[PDB]
Amino acid sequence: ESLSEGLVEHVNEVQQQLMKTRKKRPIPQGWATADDVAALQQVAYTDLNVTQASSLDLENECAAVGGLDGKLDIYSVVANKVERTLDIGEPVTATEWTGTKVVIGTAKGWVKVYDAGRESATFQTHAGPVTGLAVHPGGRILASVGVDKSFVFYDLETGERVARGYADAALTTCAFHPDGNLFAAGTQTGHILVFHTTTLEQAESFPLGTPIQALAFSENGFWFAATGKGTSSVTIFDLRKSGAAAAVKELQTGEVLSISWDYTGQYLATGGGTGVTVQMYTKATKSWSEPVRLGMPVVGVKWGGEAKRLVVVSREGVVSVLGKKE
Repeated sequence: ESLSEGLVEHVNEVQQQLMKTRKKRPIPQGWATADDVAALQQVAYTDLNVTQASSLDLENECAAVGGLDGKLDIYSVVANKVERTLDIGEPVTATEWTGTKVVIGTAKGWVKVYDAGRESATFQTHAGPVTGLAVHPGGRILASVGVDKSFVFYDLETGERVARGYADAALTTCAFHPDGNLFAAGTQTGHILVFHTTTLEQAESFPLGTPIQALAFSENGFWFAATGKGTSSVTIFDLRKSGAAAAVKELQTGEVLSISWDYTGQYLATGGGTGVTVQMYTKATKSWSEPVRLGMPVVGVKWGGEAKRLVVVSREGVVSVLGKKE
């Protein structure tokens, strides 16, 4: 399916505005310093209601955690409280915030949006599991990908599916470019496919070689990070290059199930079965380092405000906040 002229214009206007915004101030005032990040340690933790946690998203210090047990928990970082449990009744395979609402994907091919505990929109759009979700930075378009090799776009303003594209392989994860006019989907066969958002046409493919487990763009607009199942590293790809030559950096991370690249593009957080890391890119010296390495096994990580907190969750449903102690 194809995008309406009005949605195309929206994507192109959002692209223009987000390009301007990040270039005016790449580093917001008050952001976490390198020493702040290096000093990160656990300052709080609590047991969620969910177990078999699969996915985490964070917005304004509010965490949403979906589980393969068919539950979705909402957790307040600042109140240190589980605020709500939603009984989905299907294993939750992906979780994302859309403004004040939470979107989930399920093992049964459903994408569902919730407004404070109530369904507000549902779509049965995939055959078998939804494997990933991505929220377009304009706040209107939602994307889902599935093992059924398709990716679907939705218009949250109208509550309708608006487009569907197909890949040559089962899809495992996805992400929008920070400016929104590119959409990336990882494949089970080990490639990252990049599509133009308005046309859903594939523009290029990047090789990794293992099923894509996590994917994140940098706010610098030309890098993205990807990691493959069974590997212990993260690869940085340069969108301005092609093929195997586009892999410009390999970072030794251990197993990475989840990546969070902060707004400034300086701090690439990872989490997996052997712990949490932060890989830091220092632009002034064009060099990478690892200020953070902790042992706690996790399945999701997300930067909090100003990258001064990192929120992480284990498969058993323990949410932990890493931050400045005292």
